Amino acid sequence: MEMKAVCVLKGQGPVEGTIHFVQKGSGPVVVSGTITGLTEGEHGFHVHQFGDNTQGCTSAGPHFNPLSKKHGGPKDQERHVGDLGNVTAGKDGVAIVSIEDSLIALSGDYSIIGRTLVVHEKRDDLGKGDNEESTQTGNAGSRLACGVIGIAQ
Amino acid sequence: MEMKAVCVLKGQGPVEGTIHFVQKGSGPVVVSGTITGLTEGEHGFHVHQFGDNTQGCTSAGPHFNPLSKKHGGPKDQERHVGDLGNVTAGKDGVAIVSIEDSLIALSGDYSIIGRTLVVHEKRDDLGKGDNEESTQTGNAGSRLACGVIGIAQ
Ligand SMILES: [Cu+2]
Ligand SMILES: [Cu+2]
Ligand SMILES: [Zn+2]
Ligand SMILES: [Zn+2]
Repeated sequence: MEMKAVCVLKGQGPVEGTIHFVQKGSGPVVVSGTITGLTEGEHGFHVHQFGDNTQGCTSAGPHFNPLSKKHGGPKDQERHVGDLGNVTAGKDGVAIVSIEDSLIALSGDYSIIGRTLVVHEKRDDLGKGDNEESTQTGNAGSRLACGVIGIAQ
Repeated sequence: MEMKAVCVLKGQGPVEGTIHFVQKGSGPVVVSGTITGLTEGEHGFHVHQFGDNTQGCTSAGPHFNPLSKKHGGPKDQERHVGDLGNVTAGKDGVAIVSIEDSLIALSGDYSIIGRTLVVHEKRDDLGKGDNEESTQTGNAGSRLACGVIGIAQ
């Protein structure tokens, strides 16, 4: 039943974070954590495909997308498995991460264990933007920090 | 059906390396790559239980051990799943890693995805040392470098 994971976000910039995941059986994945050093406002937050850090955050590849879907927010039927939407930083440069997601898992085909969590320079437009980029990355821009999602005690 | 993984080993010291894993179906896992900055001689080399980098290599926990066995060498029946024995650095402090193992996996219960690869200060005595510590860690001593094992393209 009860699975736990951890991710240590690190980057070249001053963005740092610790994210925790817990899933009780078939229950949803509850994500809890903080990110620091952010500019005030919304920042895209996704699970990328590869847990590969040979090229900082570049080697993480694209949004985890085992179904061949277009980019969305967490609530839209049309979304990447990895689409966790946005986290909001305050004027202190800190976001509280508090997400409940049924599509991600810590086991089975949708498991995010050994994939890369990424927080982005800019707001994820949740795939509602006009241009092509919205259907792909939600125009969240740069990868500020990432880590491999690890199994936790 | 082919699965690939990668681990970037990082420490507080001169030891670093990139390790590659490949598993064809339920076959052996082939481990390759290079570690630099090591003292000449044999170094303990294991998969530890947790992919938790919240306290450097310490939060990785003990050897991966889902069958609840004592420590051994990779050829021993009595071994932890994570027991990959020793890598050997030459005069120049380079270890060429070339291992095939039948207990670790890149999927299912023996999966090392989201766990931590550790290279040690000292030789692993392969559980033959005749103190309790041999039966836990092989007297491999401190953790020179580690990384979370991530899904790779
Ligand atoms: Cu992203
Ligand atoms: Cu070890
Ligand atoms: Zn997406
Ligand atoms: Zn062991």
